[PDB]
Amino acid sequence: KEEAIFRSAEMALVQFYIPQEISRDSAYTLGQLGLVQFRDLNSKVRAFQRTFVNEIRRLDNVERQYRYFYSLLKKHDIKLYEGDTDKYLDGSGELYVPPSGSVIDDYVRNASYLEERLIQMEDATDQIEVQKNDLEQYRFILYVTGVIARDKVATLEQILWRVLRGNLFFKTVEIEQPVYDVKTREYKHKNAFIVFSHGDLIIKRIRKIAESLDANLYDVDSSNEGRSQQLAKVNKNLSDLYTVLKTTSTTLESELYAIAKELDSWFQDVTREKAIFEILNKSNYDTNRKILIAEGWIPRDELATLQARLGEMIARLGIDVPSIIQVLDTNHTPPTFHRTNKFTAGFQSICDCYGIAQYREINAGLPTIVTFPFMFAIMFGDMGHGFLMTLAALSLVLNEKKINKMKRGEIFDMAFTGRYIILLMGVFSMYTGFLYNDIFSKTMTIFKSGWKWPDHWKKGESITATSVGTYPIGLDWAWHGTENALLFSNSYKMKLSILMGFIHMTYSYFFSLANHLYFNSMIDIIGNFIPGLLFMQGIFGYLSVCIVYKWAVDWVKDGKPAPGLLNMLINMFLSPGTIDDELYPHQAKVQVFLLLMALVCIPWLLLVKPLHGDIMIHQVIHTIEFCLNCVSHTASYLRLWALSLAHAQLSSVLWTMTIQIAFGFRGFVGVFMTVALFAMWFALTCAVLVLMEGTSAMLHSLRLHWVESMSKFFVGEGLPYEPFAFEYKDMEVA
Amino acid sequence: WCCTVLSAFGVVILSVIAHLFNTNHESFVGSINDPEDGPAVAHTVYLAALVYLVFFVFCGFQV
Amino acid sequence: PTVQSLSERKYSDEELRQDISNLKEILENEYQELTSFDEYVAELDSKLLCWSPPHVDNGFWSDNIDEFKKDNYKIFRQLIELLQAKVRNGDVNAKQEKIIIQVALNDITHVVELLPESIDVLDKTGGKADIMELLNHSDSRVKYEALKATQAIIGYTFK
Repeated sequence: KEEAIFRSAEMALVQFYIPQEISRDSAYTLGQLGLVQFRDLNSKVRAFQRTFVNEIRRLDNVERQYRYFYSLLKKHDIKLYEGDTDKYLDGSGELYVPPSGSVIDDYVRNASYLEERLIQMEDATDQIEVQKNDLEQYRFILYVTGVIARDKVATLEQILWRVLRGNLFFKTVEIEQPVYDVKTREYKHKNAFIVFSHGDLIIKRIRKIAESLDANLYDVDSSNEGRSQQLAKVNKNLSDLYTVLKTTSTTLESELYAIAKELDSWFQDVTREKAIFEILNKSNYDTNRKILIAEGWIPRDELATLQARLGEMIARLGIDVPSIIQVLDTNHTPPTFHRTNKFTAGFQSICDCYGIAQYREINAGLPTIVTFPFMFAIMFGDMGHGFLMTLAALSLVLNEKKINKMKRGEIFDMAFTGRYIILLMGVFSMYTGFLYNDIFSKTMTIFKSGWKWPDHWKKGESITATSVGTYPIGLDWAWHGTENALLFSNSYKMKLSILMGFIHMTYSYFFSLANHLYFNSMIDIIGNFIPGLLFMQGIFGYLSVCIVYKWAVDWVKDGKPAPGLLNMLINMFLSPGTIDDELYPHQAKVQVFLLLMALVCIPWLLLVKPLHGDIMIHQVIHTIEFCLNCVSHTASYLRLWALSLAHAQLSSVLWTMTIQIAFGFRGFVGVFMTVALFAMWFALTCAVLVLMEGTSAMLHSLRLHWVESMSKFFVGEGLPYEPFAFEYKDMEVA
Repeated sequence: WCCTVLSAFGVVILSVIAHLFNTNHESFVGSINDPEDGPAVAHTVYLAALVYLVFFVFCGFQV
Repeated sequence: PTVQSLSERKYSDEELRQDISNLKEILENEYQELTSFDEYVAELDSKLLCWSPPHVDNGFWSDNIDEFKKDNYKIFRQLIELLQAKVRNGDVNAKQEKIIIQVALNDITHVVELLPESIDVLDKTGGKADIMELLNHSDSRVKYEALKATQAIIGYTFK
């Protein structure tokens, strides 16, 4: 027996007893299952008192070693080929629950050994740098000698002729290729700094000046035979050092490549072990007694699966030790878990981003999944725009496997998570456009237009059409470019938005009644549900009924003047009625009675709820807030019209610009211009309209949702459930 | 690559416009304010669609 | 290392904890063997070396380096010549002989960093050149040890 999205979500409390020896295996099995949230019974103590604190420190050291390995791989541009293998491990963990293994100490020792080769490679790099410095001396070829980058030879010569004002010869010789510098981290053209002078003090001063001039001096002998012998020795040493450095570099590269073959897998395993240790530390345990005894959170539906998995683990365990769980009662608030299907997880996340629902059974926030696409559509309007964004959502949904494979992205991750919310939004928008006769501000007139202008339209003079019937669906096909069209559409979506909003509010309120009815809360129901229903019905539902009636009665044929809906509301609010016209002779009296009932319902909010108080101030504040919020939100829902008209006018203006750019004179040059004009219109429409208007309108519909719908029934915060499954990230070492 | 979708959408839109102009719907050449040369509108839209299809072919890539 | 890892692991029995402590105490025998520079010198004179903790005596204590310094680097030079002859003997291809050669290469690398006099003696005796030539050993561990020895020799050569 499993429960879906129907009502305040389901959860349960259970205590799992396990043997000490099989603690690691049970933890690995639970993490692979990831269907429990262990209560932090042992976490009441400080972190320094954790049972696996030393193991936690060892895992942290292993993580530091893995981070150093990743740093080395980045420093040598290793491919990290194990990243592909890590995806299979995450898939293996999600599907078949592979055993974690008890070789964690072996991986720890391997990490220490890898750090040993890391230090060896660092020493090899230092030796290579020293040899590169030594190779500079090899440039010496046929008194103080040195080498200096060519950029400072003239300055050095001027300093020498100034400080050593006497005569001192110089033997500048150019270097064929640049040599890398340590601090400068660059290779620059250099020149020889051979200089000869008399006097030991003068030689010391010259050496000091050269050292101040960022020079590296050399002791090459002046004797031709001696210089040749020294050069031969230096060449032999340089050849040996070059061979040694090449071998060391090859060995280091091979070791790094070999490590990269399993570096990601080892890191994922270390992360899993660290998570297991952290869970164990939070889990209750004892030293003398049999370890691994604790409680947690688990759904009722998952009990049988948990028992079967535990039995399988016990069979796989090296010792026949039973492992089961016990269900116990506790007044501490349980968590809440929403059963997320692949195409409703996005809706659930959007709904619960506001907060955490109360506990009960099944799962909650469901109506948002249907309402949000539809309310976004009711303001999105355009059939063509809705179809285009539905096609985009389909393209982003059909490739879910590739989408999961691809990087989440900064913004695309939210979009990818919405690969199914966007599709429903597109379908609803396409339907609304099938009503709103505007593909892109265009009434295709699929059906028969019910309106007809007079028989002979004037040559250049305006006329008023006449109709014999209503349109089968959507706006009447004759309303395209009509002067009246703006006012008629406005008067249309006034009642459209008002009625849709009142329907949404009343349905959410029904949800509210359902949530109250799940609990007992008899006083709560009597003091909150019935009188609020009386308010909103007897005022705003009466207004909606009047809006419907003014459409029901053919005031043109009946001859009775149509009363103003706003006028009727004003008369009801600050008069006993008797408007210039009325829906019905009783409807005036009925409206008066409904207003009287709504007024009388205020003390019901004020005092029926306490029924026993100092806390009644909160109840009074909540009642005032409820009344004001109902009024404000039902007034607000015309903001759906605001967005809808904005979209329609924007589409009309964009098409007007497109037509003016494209049509022109329909010539060959005109066709050339239109070729780019159509693409420019499509780009502008896509970017501005689709990318923005649609995202904004989804935000607007969601905002209306949290403002009104959930504000009607959301009971407040709660405990969010945790799966405690292994992350299987194996990435983002930073 | 990316421009191929744009070219295809433009070709489809221009083809629909040419069909409407040939049919002389209430919109486009139907409006008196708009030029009434419906055949000219259809010809212009058809040639624009041909250009857009050429752009689609040019943007088409195999691998 | 296995005993160290076991001591790192948690003990579920008091008797197990006592046994772990006893094993840790008994592990002092390895330390006692390592400090026996005479034992290490005898093993070097012995035809076989097992890379025991005595093989790290120079790192463990300067006493091994001081002993090897004797007779003007000759204590180390004799072992270096023996290792070079064993390499030239042609039996090093054997796996056990490969392990022995790896131990000898590690000892040579430790000696080279121990004192530049040993490096000078090896260069004079031709052992350093032979080791550099044989640095491309077939065995991966032997190759790494020979590379370390060459780097130690080269590092002192350029210093």
